[PDB]
Amino acid sequence: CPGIEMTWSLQNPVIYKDAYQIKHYQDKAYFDVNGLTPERDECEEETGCEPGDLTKRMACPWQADFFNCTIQTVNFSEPSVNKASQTETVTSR
Amino acid sequence: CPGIEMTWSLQNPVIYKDAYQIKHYQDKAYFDVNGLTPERDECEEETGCEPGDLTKRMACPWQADFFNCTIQTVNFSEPSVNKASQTETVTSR
Repeated sequence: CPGIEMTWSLQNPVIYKDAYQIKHYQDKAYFDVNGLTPERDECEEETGCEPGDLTKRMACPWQADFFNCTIQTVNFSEPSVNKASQTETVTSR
Repeated sequence: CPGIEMTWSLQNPVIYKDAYQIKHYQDKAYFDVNGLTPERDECEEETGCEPGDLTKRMACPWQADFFNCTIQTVNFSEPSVNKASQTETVTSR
C-alpha cells in the first residue's frame, strides 16, 4: 500500500515469462528510435515490461512511502469503513 | 498600607513633643540599665519614643512591603468589601 521497494504489479502473472522471470517488452532498437512509453500499463498489455515499470507506482519522492510505513490506526467494527468524518462539539458553562 | 519608610503611627500627635519633633521616652541612662521594652506602644502609652518605634510596624523583612507596593485591583461596587471568596464552576459537554 504501495510497499517499500515494489507494489502489486509483482503479483500479476502477466509481468512474467516464467516463475521469477520478468517479461521483456520490445528491443534496444525500438527504444533507441522512440524512447519509453509513458501511458503504457504492463498489466493491461500482457507483452512485458519497459524500463522503469517495476517502480513507477511508488511515491515521488520515495520518502513519502517510507514516511507512511509506520503504523495505521485501523477501524475494526465496520467492514467497509476505514476513515470517516468526525465532528466534536464542546459546550461549556 | 503600611507604607515604605514609615507607617500611620506618624499621624499620631502623641509621639510628637512639638511639630516635626519626636518625643523621647525616658533617657540614655535607662536603656543601659533596663534595655528596650518590646511590648510598649508609643501611641497608647503617650509618653514618648524608644529606638525602633518608627519602623517596627513595617514588614520583617522590608522587601515584602516593597514587593506589595505595585498596584491594586480595588472593588468599587461595595464599601464594606475589599476581598471575598469566589467560585468558578465549569460544566462542559
